[PDB]
Amino acid sequence: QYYGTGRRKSSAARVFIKPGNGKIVINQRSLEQYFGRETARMVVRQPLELVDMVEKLDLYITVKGGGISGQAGAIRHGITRALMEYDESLRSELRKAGFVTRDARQVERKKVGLRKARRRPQFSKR
Amino acid sequence: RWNAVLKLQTLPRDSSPSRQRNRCRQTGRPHGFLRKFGLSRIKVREAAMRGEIPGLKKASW
Amino acid sequence: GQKVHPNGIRLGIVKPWNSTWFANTKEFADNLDSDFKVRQYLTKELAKASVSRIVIERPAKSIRVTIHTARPGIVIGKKGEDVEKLRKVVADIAGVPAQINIAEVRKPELDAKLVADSITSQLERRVMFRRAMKRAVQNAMRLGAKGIKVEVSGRLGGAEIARTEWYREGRVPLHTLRADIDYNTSEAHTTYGVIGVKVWIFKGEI
Amino acid sequence: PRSLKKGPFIDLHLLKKVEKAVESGDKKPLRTWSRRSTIFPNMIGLTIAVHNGRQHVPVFVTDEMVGHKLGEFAPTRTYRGHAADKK
Amino acid sequence: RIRIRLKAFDHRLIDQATAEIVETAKRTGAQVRGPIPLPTRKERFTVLISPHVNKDARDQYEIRTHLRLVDIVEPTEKTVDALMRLDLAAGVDVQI
RNA sequence: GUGGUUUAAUUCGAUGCAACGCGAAGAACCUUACCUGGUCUUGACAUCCACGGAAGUUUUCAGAGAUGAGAAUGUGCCUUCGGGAACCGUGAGACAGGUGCUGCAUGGCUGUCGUCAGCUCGUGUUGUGAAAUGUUGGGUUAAGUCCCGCAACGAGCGCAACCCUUAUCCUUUGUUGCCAGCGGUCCGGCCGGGAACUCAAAGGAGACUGCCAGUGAUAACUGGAGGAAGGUGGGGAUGACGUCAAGUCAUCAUGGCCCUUACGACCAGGGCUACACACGUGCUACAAUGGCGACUACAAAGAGAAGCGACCUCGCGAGAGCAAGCGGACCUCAUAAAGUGCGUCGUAGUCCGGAUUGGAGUCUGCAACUCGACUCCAUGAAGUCGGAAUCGCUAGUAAUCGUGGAUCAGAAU
Repeated sequence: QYYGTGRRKSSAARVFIKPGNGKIVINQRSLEQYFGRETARMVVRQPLELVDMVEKLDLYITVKGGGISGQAGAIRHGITRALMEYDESLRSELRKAGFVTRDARQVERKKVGLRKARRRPQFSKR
Repeated sequence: RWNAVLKLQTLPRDSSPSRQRNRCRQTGRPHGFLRKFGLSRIKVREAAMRGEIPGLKKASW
Repeated sequence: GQKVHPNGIRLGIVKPWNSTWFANTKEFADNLDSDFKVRQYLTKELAKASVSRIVIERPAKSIRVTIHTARPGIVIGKKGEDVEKLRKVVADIAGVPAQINIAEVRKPELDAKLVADSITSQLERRVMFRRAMKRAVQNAMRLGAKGIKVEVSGRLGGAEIARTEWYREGRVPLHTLRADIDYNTSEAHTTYGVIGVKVWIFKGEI
Repeated sequence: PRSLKKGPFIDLHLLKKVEKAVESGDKKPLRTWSRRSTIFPNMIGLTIAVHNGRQHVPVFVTDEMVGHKLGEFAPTRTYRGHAADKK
Repeated sequence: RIRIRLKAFDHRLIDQATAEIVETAKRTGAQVRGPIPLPTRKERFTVLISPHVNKDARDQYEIRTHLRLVDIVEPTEKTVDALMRLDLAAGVDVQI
């Protein structure tokens, strides 16, 4: 068995890799069940595709907080870092994609004097 | 009333000396007073702003 | 157009505060008001002495008050007489038993707060400023330092129209939040009008 | 150009008793001389009698009456209204 | 086995007193589990620097309350005698 | 908010953009500066002198208040040889004050083109000179970006970088976290226990166009690999030589000018919330990712003494009546909203949408008719994406929903 945390926005999804069929359990619920009807649910199992696992590995995820998206990206990183423990050599390839990495873009209150707390109020052509 | 302000009467009625309450000195409000100054909550403020109360100062932040 | 106060922008770095004391929500006011009230007299009664600063520290119910003067001789008075007068008269302001120190300042030329007074003083009288500044800037540069700049707006030379003299030497990076540049500001009363004096003293990078 | 800010004038006498009857509800009609006082909540439901200069008239205080002076509900003069005085 | 938590506002006056309590106990008593920093609860206030205009100012202030552990085990008669007597720190609140 | 109109008068300033919840970051006597009426004084505030009783406290009469009148408890302290410091009151003398005008007299601070961006200097050369050249010409580039030729050669601010928040990782620490791992478990980390993980804090590591292909004199541009992110990865604070003689002398400071029984002071009462019309700026107006009904799972930063207010009871209620606890990283404000699971609906004015209105009623507040919040009870429209026009936005962003805080006794769309 191997463990993989996984961070993103404000969600934490622990990943427990266990050699088996290929089914995963998201909060005592199947993958399709939890992430029911969501084109993004696929990106969650992307890291398992590169190194080609899934059909060889069974996972047990435990996420909490944030939204499905943040969870999807959370489980991802968790699975990626979890694959590292199984075989460090996987890093050389898995890393290439960019799964062994979280992400900022953490929502921030729209700063005043601006609009997106990021974009400043442009000026009408000089 | 000038009658209600019977507190001024040193000698209380049938009740023991404990009958004597307080009564404000400026307005005469028995509701909320301040023993130290003997003035009501509405007088201690008006007297504070005027500065007539020595040593007293408005707390800031 | 202006530039953020140097002393106030580098407070987080190399530039201590004028008063350092623990927190106190309900007493934060009284103390400050007291710290500002004590400066009032320390800014006048201690004029002729080149008052650079007036650090302040407040324990439980006391205060040190360390006034840094160029010539403590006048601050101390004859065989220590003025200091006794101050500590007493100041006590009237706040019943709280206050202390008093007179740490001198080695060569005022390095202290901006003093370089400003030297300029205004000459201006208050009647003398070519370009000379005063050219000299002051030279003094602070002579004694050492790495940079120095002086400025004076108002009606220079009693001219009808207001002007702003410049001149400077060395390096005076105001943008470099680290330079640790000692700033100053000395007013100046005159028959033709008021005039402010600004001098910058850059000493060391760190 | 009315004005009261935060300093309403309520004769300290007609204000202390009106509060005394608050111990347990209200008290029967009372009588006051100084009409300069202003009507307020505590005097709701009670029946204060203002002095018109000759006698005391019962003025049933109401929430809608709050704010106005007792003297406003106590007519000084007396106009018979020489007529069928209807409505 | 006596735990001594030292809390205060000033960071320096703590290191002075804390180190003292240790050194003095390093002789008579054990070597102590060593004085650690521990988490410090902080309170910050964001108020505008300038009084007029400049809403984007608001400098940052903070009143920290540092803590310590020390913890002196295997206490001896003299181990305490070197504590009850010497006590300099004034802004430090001891808790034995 | 303003013009107009009106009124005895409902203060003043601001006014195309750089006026109009703008200064009042909070006007029901105070603040106000307005008005009628009554009334005082060295007096609301500063310094000082002489003087009999003099510090101080508590009451009475009259009154709208103010004010006036009047009555009664009584000194330590610096020294006795004589006195004498202090505060205070009266009489008397010398004197105070002003947001009252002018920021085209000004300092300071700030806004604006601008955070846009270049702006300048030394020397040589050209002109009698004010100045010009230097930054012209050819090819090129996002750019004076860089060469070739070249009266020009170099240099200092601006940009950029330096700081901080949000990510990659690492080191230090952990009563935040978690059977990740084991044990107990009222199975609530709760506990034992341990620091991996999350998180908290500090420091440090990382892109520099270095590598590959194309173009080019070069810079650099374009494509590509590697890479967590790249050509200032995403953002704050910050706004130059100088402009408009920009805003403010009611934040403050300041030159000049202008008032001292009054354009000073106290107090009661009457408002700032007048119209036949005209205008500017805004809010309410009309579902079905939007929302609604139920259920359920996560955050951070702050606040609380008469105040935050658990819980109970009345109300499809606000909030009451009652009332525990904390004084607060141990009680409360709190429910985080959304999400997650389920259901309703698909354009029919149909419990969809909730305006408007009637009745009842609690409360904050000395008051809430004009100015309230909320909601019990009933009514329940405009709509099925709405005339001429017009505004914000590009990835977790738009639109949309809810919460906290600064100002603050208290009305914060």
